[PDB]
Amino acid sequence: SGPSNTPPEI
Amino acid sequence: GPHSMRYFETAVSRPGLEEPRYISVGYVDNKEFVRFDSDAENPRYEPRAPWMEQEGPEYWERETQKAKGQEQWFRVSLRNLLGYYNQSAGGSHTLQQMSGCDLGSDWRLLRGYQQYAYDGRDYIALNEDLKTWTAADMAAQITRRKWEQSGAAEHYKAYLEGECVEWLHRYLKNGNRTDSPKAHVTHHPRSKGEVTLRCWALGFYPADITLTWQLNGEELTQDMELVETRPAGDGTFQKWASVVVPLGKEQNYTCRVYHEGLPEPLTLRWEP
Amino acid sequence: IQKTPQIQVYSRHPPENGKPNILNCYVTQFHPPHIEIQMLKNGKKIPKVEMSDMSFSKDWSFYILAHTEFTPTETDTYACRVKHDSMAEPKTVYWDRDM
Repeated sequence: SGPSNTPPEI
Repeated sequence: GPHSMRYFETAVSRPGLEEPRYISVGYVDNKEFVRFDSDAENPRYEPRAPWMEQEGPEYWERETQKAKGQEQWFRVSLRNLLGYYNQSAGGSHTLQQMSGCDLGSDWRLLRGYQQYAYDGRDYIALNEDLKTWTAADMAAQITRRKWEQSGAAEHYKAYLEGECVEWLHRYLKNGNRTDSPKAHVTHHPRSKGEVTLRCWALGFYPADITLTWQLNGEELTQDMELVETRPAGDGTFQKWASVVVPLGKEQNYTCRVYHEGLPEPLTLRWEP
Repeated sequence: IQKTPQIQVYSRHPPENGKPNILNCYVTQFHPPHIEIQMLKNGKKIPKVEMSDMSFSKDWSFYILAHTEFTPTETDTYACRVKHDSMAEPKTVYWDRDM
């Protein structure tokens, strides 16, 4: 099960 | 063994009004098991190993929804990166991500990973403590400042210690394996009274392997030629190693193949 | 930023003249991901060449496997030609059945 990136973005 | 899961993600911007292309690939123990590609007909996560075909459509829909989230987060990041490096917008850039966990034989987290690269170069990476970031770069300090202020490390830590680990386990139970190498040596002429001996290992899985040449019990690490392990295309691998020896002295050299599917390492010589 | 492709050309099975087989062109270690790969038989482009999906490695660099059906013979010559932005002009690597 993959990652779900949180804000803040880069 | 040292079990692992990885997700490898890439967004590549394109000139002329196109959305970036986003590809995500999941790996269990270095073998590809899922894949999402935004260029596809109806973009969704698809199974890439047989043992994923048991999952219900809820699994796919959920993963597919995450990917649409990542696609967007990647797209906004790319835009920001362009501004951080003072770059023009005619062009083509990449953002890559590596995420995952390493588990022990006891099913316990050994190490979690969270790394990014911009245009193929290290950008920012979560350290082994899972609380601090190492930024490789002037621009990546900007990013590091934001994520320290927001506590983003906590979010990634929770995913790596929890979900990543639990799902790796679930996938291993779902997937319960080696293929031993078949080895042989070939003989090849050279000039000036010399010969090449080549030790081949073929049809092996997993990819990890060691090949050594011996002269009278002493290892020839020095002048051994070695190719990078290569895929055969059928899910197995290939490798070879070679030494230049004097003509007529071939029987003095022994090849040894070390692979985890083998009862004992293989030991062999040139057999005319 | 540009990283130069490394190429191996080799068959899936041990080659026997006249027995059908698969010929592989394994292209690794490159950046950026856009690449053009051709497989050639006696200097001429081979049609219907299978191309794996794109992947990258732990060092961030991209790799790709191209393959095709082929029947080796004593005198048929095979190669793999790669166009990429890291090289001035295309790189051709010829199949050597001993390697």
